[PDB]
Amino acid sequence: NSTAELEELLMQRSLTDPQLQAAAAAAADFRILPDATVIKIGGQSVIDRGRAAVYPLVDEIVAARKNHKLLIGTGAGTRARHLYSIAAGLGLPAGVLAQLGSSVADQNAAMLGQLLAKHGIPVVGGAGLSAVPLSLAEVNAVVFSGMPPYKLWMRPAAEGVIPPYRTDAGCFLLAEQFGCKQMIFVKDEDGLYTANPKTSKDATFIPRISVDEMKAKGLHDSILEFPVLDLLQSAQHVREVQVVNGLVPGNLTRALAGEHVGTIITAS
Amino acid sequence: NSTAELEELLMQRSLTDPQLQAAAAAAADFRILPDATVIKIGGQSVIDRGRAAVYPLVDEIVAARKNHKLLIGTGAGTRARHLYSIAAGLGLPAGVLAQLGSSVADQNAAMLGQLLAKHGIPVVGGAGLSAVPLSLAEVNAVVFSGMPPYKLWMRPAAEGVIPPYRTDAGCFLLAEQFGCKQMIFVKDEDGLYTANPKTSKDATFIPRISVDEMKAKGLHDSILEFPVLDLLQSAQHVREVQVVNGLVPGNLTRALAGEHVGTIITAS
Amino acid sequence: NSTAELEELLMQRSLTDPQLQAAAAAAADFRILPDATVIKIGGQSVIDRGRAAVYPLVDEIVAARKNHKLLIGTGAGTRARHLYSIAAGLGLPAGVLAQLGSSVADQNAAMLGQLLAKHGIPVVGGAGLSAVPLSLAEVNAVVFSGMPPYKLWMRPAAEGVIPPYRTDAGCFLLAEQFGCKQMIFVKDEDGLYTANPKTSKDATFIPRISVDEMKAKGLHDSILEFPVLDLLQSAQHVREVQVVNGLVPGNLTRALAGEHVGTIITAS
Amino acid sequence: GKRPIRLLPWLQVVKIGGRVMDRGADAILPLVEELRKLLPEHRLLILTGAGVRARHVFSVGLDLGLPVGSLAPLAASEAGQNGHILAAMLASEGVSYVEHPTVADQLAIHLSATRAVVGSAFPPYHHHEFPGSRIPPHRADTGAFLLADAFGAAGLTIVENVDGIYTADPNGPDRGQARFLPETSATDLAKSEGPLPVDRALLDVMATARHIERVQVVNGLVPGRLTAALRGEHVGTLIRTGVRPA
Amino acid sequence: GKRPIRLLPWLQVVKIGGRVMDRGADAILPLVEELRKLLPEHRLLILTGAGVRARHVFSVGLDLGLPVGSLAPLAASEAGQNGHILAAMLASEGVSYVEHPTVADQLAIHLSATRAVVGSAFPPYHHHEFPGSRIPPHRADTGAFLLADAFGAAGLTIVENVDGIYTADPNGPDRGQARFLPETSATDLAKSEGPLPVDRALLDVMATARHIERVQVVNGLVPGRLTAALRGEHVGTLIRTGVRPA
Amino acid sequence: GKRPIRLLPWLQVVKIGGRVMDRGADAILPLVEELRKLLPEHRLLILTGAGVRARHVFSVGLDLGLPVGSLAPLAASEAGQNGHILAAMLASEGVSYVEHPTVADQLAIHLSATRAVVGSAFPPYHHHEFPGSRIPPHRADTGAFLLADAFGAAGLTIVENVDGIYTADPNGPDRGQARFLPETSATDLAKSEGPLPVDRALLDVMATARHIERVQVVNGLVPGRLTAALRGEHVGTLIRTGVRPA
Ligand SMILES: Nc1ncnc2c1ncn2[C@@H]1O[C@H](COP(=O)(O)OP(=O)(O)OP(=O)(O)O)[C@@H](O)[C@H]1O
Ligand SMILES: Nc1ncnc2c1ncn2[C@@H]1O[C@H](COP(=O)(O)OP(=O)(O)OP(=O)(O)O)[C@@H](O)[C@H]1O
Ligand SMILES: Nc1ncnc2c1ncn2[C@@H]1O[C@H](COP(=O)(O)OP(=O)(O)OP(=O)(O)O)[C@@H](O)[C@H]1O
Ligand SMILES: Nc1ncnc2c1ncn2[C@@H]1O[C@H](COP(=O)(O)OP(=O)(O)OP(=O)(O)O)[C@@H](O)[C@H]1O
Ligand SMILES: Nc1ncnc2c1ncn2[C@@H]1O[C@H](COP(=O)(O)OP(=O)(O)OP(=O)(O)O)[C@@H](O)[C@H]1O
Ligand SMILES: Nc1ncnc2c1ncn2[C@@H]1O[C@H](COP(=O)(O)OP(=O)(O)OP(=O)(O)O)[C@@H](O)[C@H]1O
Ligand SMILES: [Cl-]
Ligand SMILES: [Cl-]
Ligand SMILES: [Cl-]
Ligand SMILES: [Mg+2]
Ligand SMILES: [Mg+2]
Ligand SMILES: [Mg+2]
Repeated sequence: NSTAELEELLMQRSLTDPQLQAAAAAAADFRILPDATVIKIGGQSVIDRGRAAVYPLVDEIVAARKNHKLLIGTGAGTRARHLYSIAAGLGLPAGVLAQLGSSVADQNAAMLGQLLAKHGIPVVGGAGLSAVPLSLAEVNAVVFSGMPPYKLWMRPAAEGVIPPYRTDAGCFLLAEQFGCKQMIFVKDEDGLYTANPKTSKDATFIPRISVDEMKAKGLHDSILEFPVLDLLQSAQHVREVQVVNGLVPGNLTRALAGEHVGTIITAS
Repeated sequence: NSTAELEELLMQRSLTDPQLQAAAAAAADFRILPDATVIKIGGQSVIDRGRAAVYPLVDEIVAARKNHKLLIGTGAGTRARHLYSIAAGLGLPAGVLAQLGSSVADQNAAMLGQLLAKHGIPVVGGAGLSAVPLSLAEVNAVVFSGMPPYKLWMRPAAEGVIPPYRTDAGCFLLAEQFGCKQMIFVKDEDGLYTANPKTSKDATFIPRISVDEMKAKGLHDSILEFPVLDLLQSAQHVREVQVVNGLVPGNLTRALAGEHVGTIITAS
Repeated sequence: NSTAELEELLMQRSLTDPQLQAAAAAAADFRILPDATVIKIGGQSVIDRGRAAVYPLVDEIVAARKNHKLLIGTGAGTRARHLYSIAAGLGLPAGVLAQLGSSVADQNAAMLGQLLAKHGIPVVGGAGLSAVPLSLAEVNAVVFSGMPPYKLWMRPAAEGVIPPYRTDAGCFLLAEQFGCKQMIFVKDEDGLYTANPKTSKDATFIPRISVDEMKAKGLHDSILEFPVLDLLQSAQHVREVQVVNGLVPGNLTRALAGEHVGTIITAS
Repeated sequence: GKRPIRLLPWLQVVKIGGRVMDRGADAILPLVEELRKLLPEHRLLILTGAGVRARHVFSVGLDLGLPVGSLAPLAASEAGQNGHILAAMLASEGVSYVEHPTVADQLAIHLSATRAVVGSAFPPYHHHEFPGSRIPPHRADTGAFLLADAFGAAGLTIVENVDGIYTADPNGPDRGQARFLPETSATDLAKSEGPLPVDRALLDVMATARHIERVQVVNGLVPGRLTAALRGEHVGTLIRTGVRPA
Repeated sequence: GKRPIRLLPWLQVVKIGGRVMDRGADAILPLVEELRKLLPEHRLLILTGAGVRARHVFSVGLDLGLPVGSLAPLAASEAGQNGHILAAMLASEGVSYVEHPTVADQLAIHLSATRAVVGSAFPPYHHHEFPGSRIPPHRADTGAFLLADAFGAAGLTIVENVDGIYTADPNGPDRGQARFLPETSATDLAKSEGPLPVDRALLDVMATARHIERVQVVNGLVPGRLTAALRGEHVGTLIRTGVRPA
Repeated sequence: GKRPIRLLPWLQVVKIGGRVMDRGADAILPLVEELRKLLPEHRLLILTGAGVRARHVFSVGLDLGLPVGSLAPLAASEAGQNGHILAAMLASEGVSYVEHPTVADQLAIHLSATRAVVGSAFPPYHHHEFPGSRIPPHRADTGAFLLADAFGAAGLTIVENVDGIYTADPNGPDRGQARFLPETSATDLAKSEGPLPVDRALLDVMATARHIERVQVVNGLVPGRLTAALRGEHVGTLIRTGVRPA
């Protein structure tokens, strides 16, 4: 039995053994929440902007949950960057900064959660297996905070103390682990451009691109946390992501309906 | 932008600054749970009395949740007053007594919760944003314990160590914070009288009264915790409360239907 | 009032007083979850066996929750027996072993819970009063871990350090405390035999038997933890249990439909 | 006897009866001053019982028809309130109340940090309480002994509002018939019928005990008796558990 | 005055302003080195305020229309982040951040284990914050005093980014008119209108205080002033609470 | 190198392999007695790995088709059980098991209260484990190093059931070819293919390390080698992380 030989390797070898690794790779693949979509609501790009950005997006979430299962994660934003600057100036390590940034994404989940409470949509911990709300047509959505749980065990970047895995990575890994069908990043620009559209006056819009092409074009750290692009190339379930402008009325609704608004980034 | 000038004041002034306070007062007003009613079930007046009082009220809660969203908080009662007397005789401060009384309201929420479990109604922490049960027609109600969370940070009364903010205040503040439409106190008397009806033989019933009129008539500490009357005058959302007799069959049902049973106490 | 005399005894006597004990025994009997069925999924007999055993049982749970309220508890299995052997060889007491075994039943609840998440069925703590899922037709079931909470306060057996109250007892006591209508143990044999069917070649099947008859026939510690048989004789609500083979397709479904598959063990 | 190791062999466990606490400052203040003087002498786990408030919640819960597993945590809450009260009076000495999980897995570090901790004597049986009686059987005395024996503690002392065990309730109807028992065995008590000042389930868990050979019940209303009992002096009723010394 | 007992009479409570923390290493590093030298001298409960990040979350929350009970825990989060930052800088001395529940019931054992702990100065009013203002009234100064007075602590010292209380905002429009107040009473401040460096609710809870007779506001940007204030030296503004000495 | 400060520079971190624990009393009892003698010499954070029970839960979880983020917490549970077992054997010395949150933010106070604490070496990646392999990559060795380097600890020592790192599995098919490596660099190991006694992810986090310059893998089945390694003696395989000394 390949099942038998896998268990022999699992008992007799180190988990570093390539033969064991290869046998585990042949295991079946169960998707835990295959019909859900994970959405990240940007901290700096959306929630920090207040009612003019958040209220229309609340309306879209309420309308969209009628036909789409939603896992809605929150970014952190300007208060996290303030905390990072204080802590970095004290010489504190990335693992300590990681814990501080989590509190800010938590704040944002709380505020969004209180606007959605009367619509039945709760705030849950990380929330993959918040199985009851995502199975009820009256609810069909949850809100969670987007920071990964690594905290003091955050792996640092090659340089600096800014945690490299933030809300983009936290939301993406949730979609990947639960085998969700779709991952949508909600930011404040129409999508990926050839340069930062805020600081370059003739950047060109990019509707569709691969991770390798992004790296080759020199924009590995552009609209998404650059570790997300590497996680995307390793993913088993979520092999592409879409980035859309949450400041455009109805943009999230149209993305959920399958319209190619924004930029689609593919693993290959 | 008044939004711009508010954020300038928020960055540049102490939060004690009257100019900042006045600009914050002009902010918009969001109600989190506008269609819910908060009900307090008295500890001494109801739950301490056992089946003859509690069982009919359970029946009314089950029937009422069909057309009314309910947040049901529990009082404390005789076991809390025993704890207060022990702790006060030891010279312990109001903050320590506050923690002890909370356990008793928790006990009562547990007992009520087990009678309601087969009807789908859960016991939740404080429970404003227990958004899923209050959005399902099969549930539409939750039970919580009525003690405020102040614990050791309880502000003492001017004299004595009895915590001044108990289950009445805890339930009222929940209704006020979530902008609920209605606050009903369920006790063991028909309403407010001109004197304590248990120790005076010709007290007169009062169907409707303001906080100022209660204070002027000398009954600031009568059927409700007297700090509740001051909280009521400061409230933004809940500007009146109704006190009804839970020992009268159907009295809570009729109050929810808009019948003027009991006493209505107005902020002004 | 028998209610009055009970409260006199409750105030004036030790709880050891036979007169107080007898008056408490006359109290009314409320069933908290009378329409639920508690099911134990064996650790060693089912979950340890992987997809071939677990996947069909997941299908039966999903189909059965359409007409039957389910509390589904998990056993522990081979990883717990490994932990017991390590700890026992170190001279650790039953209370320490009890805590270790709980983690393994928790693991199993997690795995089963992730297979059921897309069907709306959550993993809850112990879960009697998980009132919302068990009241919704879209859910109507929960998963919990079967270990009792005694931990370091586990009463040891008369000999040895193996905790005598494990997942069988934990699941049974849940059914008894919430006054459930039915308790079904899902194992890997058709039911009780006159001897262990794995180590005796002509054991005879027993369709129905009392606790006293099991003890007299010499099989007090056979297909169930032997303390369960004593708990069964003391139970107020669950006066019989059924043991069925979870490896037989549809066996749990047919037991829930009232078919006399397996063995029925009666308190008297 | 090939018995399990002793986890905390230097520990002394003291169980304070909830009805002692019920007497308020008049009983608690002398007890607190005696405990203060004992802190430099012993490493103490002080566990509180429930007392009269549990009787009231039993009265309401039994009136509501609740099962024994519902009543157990309601009573346990009152034991924990008594523990918070006692710990508050000893806070200036470094004593705090610790929760069941801390008691179960982190007692060692806490008794390294300070000389004594207070916890609840009720065990976490809660809704997994055994059926049979409508009164929860595994109460304060039983939980305190289960803990002390599991730890392999040096002793367990039970602090009562009476001198010890009598042949009848010394505050009850048959009180002129009640005779003091200086010593007894758990097996002898278990085969008697009648009320006791200790849980009947205490006698059952003494039958399966691994370490504790004797438990003394002493009157906590007499200053000095707890101090003497913690030195092995016979000032109350000694209960022999049936664990044999080596 | 038949007042309640003092739970932790040997305790000194220090409240660090969130806007002090906002200044980063330039203010925090000298403060940390002063706290290090104070550890062998005092048993310290160090509580942090919120500062500017709470102003930003108030800006967003007020823009969203959220009520005052929603804003209170959002601000409290920033005080706890400041506490985690400060405790991290003192970790090598044995100092850690402790949560509200630990502060409330287990402070005694933790101050037996180490010389100082850090916590949040915001009180857990959260969604039970009082209505009236759209700005949460029970902030860091208020929570720190409620704790210190409930414990019966030896003192509370408030560490500010200014010398003390002035007759106007010394960083505001009327700043050439602002005169330093070496001493004041809480009642005199409460009957004035104008901004203060301390919560107005602090003045209210001083009116019902049971133990703390004076609170000093000192400039934490001047090294040595916190050290001097903890010895009773007058280096800032003394606030008389109205508790009378016996 | 303008690197972050050291939070706990006096700390020594020891990682005990789960397969060492799997050997039961025969390995655990000598290790416990060696740890007892080390308590007065070092301030120890002892972290346990998972061992064979995680292989079984991987076998079931992989059979059920579960993703790598599902398997990670299931394996972490077994590391925590090993930690509870080890801490139980050291309880009489004041050692207890502490949870990840306590380790992350309150290690300082706990190591002020007692000489050593035990925790789990698995990091809380759980369902945010990285995809790619079906086996969770961030295991015990990796979590122990991330913690030790984040704290700026004086060292990390990895206690194995073999002498150190060989050029092949010394218990595997190519075992007569396996040659002992007294020293190696993390970069040299990472560019090899073949099994190792340490996580491959350990080599990756050593590449970004800020403080720890070397990690020694020693045979915990030989009494005295852990003691010697904690004094810097070369009794196993030294792994150079690539952090350069100043
Ligand atoms: N090539 C590019 N194309 C588009 N946007 C780019 C590019 N390079 C940089 N950006 C910037 O990336 C920003 C999005 O990242 P940002 O961190 O602001 O998002 P966020 O999800 O709101 O973050 P957080 O949630 O952490 O606050 C855009 O506002 C844009 O200015
Ligand atoms: N003027 C008055 N009119 C009516 N009732 C009054 C008046 N003055 C005093 N009371 C008393 O107030 C009581 C209600 O307060 P009580 O504290 O008993 O209520 P409760 O909500 O059950 O309290 P808890 O929940 O804290 O146990 C009534 O039983 C009544 O005797
Ligand atoms: N007389 C008997 N009749 C039937 N089975 C018996 C008998 N005596 C012993 N057994 C054994 O009892 C086993 C069931 O107990 P087991 O502990 O394996 O169940 P489980 O519920 O899976 O346990 P856990 O959940 O603790 O892993 C059967 O596999 C069978 O071999
Ligand atoms: N045989 C007996 N010997 C002594 N006291 C007895 C006996 N039978 C009954 N009692 C009574 O038991 C009383 C003590 O009550 P109880 O044991 O419930 O208190 P407690 O131990 O303080 O409570 P808790 O168990 O909640 O901690 C004594 O005051 C006495 O009246
Ligand atoms: N009358 C006054 N006297 C002194 N400072 C005043 C006065 N009125 C306003 N202020 C201002 O208050 C500022 C301090 O702000 P604030 O009190 O909000 O800070 P903080 O205490 O650090 O914050 P937090 O309350 O979050 O801990 C001073 O720098 C000063 O400009
Ligand atoms: N190159 C190698 N050098 C040494 N041992 C190796 C090598 N490759 C494989 N091994 C094997 O690794 C075994 C140790 O297994 P493993 O690393 O999984 O244990 P562990 O560290 O105790 O487990 P855990 O990671 O759960 O704490 C050794 O006994 C040896 O057989
Ligand atoms: Cl690996
Ligand atoms: Cl103010
Ligand atoms: Cl009894
Ligand atoms: Mg007793
Ligand atoms: Mg200030
Ligand atoms: Mg290894």
